[PDB]
Amino acid sequence: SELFIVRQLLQIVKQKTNQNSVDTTLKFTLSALWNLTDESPTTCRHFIENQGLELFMRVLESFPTESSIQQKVLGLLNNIAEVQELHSELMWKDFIDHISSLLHSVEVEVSYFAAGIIAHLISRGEQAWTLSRSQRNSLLDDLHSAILKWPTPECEMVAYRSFNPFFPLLGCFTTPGVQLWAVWAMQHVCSKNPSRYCSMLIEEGGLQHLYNIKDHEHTDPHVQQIAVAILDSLEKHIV
Amino acid sequence: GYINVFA
Repeated sequence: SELFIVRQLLQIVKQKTNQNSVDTTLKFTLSALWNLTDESPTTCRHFIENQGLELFMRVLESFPTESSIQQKVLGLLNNIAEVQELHSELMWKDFIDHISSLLHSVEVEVSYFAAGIIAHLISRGEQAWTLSRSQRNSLLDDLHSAILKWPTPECEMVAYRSFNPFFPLLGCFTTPGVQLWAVWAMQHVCSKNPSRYCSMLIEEGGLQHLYNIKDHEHTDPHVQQIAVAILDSLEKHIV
Repeated sequence: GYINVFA
C-alpha cells in the first residue's frame, strides 16, 4: 500500500514532468517521495524498480532552473545514495555528470544533496565507481571545494531521523570531501536545530566518530575544522 | 533525509 503510494506519487511526477509543469503539486509530490524513502531502503528499491531514477533524471533535466524541484529530487537521490544495494543504480554517467554539475550549484539547498549523493558514491570505494575514474577523482576534489564555498543555509534544508548514514562517511579519510560533506551536514542540522539533533548525535556515537577525526593524525584541515565546530556545540550540549 | 516542510 505504501508502494502504491510511491508508484502513485511517481505517477504524479511523471504527469507533471511530461506536461513540464512546475507547481505546488509536483513540489509536494517530490517532498512526499523524498520523505517516504527516508531511512527506507525498501521504499528506495521501489523508487528504483519503478524507474524513479530515470524519471528523476527527467525531472532534473526538465526543470534545470527550478531549485526547489532540484532540491527535492536530489533529496530523494541522497536517500538512494544511502543504500549500498542501490549503488550500481546511480552508477550512471548522464546522472553523475548532472549531479556533478549541481554540485557547483550556488543554491546550497541543491548542491548539498548533489554533494551528498556524490559523497555517498565516492564513499563506496575505487572499485564501486563503474564510471570514469578521472571524473571520480575530479569529483573527489570538486566535492571538497564545493563545500568550502557553501553559505550557511538561511533555514533548515533537510531533516534527519538519524546520523548513522553520515557515520560511515566520517571514515573516508582518503576522500576528505566525503568526510567534509558529512561533518558540514551535521554542523548544519545541529547548528540550525540543536534542540533536535545535538542529543541524538551523541546518542548514536557521534562524539567518538567526531573525536576520531579531530584527534586523528592525518585529517584534512577543513574536515577537522568542522568536526571541531560540531564538537564545540556537542560538548556545550553535554554541559 | 526528510523534508523540513510538513504535510
